[PDB]
Amino acid sequence: PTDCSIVSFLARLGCSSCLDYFTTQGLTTIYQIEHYSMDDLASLKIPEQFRHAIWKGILDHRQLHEF
Repeated sequence: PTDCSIVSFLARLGCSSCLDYFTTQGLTTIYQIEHYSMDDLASLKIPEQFRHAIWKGILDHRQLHEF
């Protein structure tokens, strides 16, 4: 089943270790992080080095599809 949730997005960026933090927070969809910024992502317990890695892939997703 093709889905746009956060799980598939992390694989695309060669990442799959920060998914657990999203699960324990109640966030399981890319739509939940569409407007979140780098500073807002910090509250999610993710290190700062991962704020630019995950956030960067989210910007490109917007360019491909028009909201």
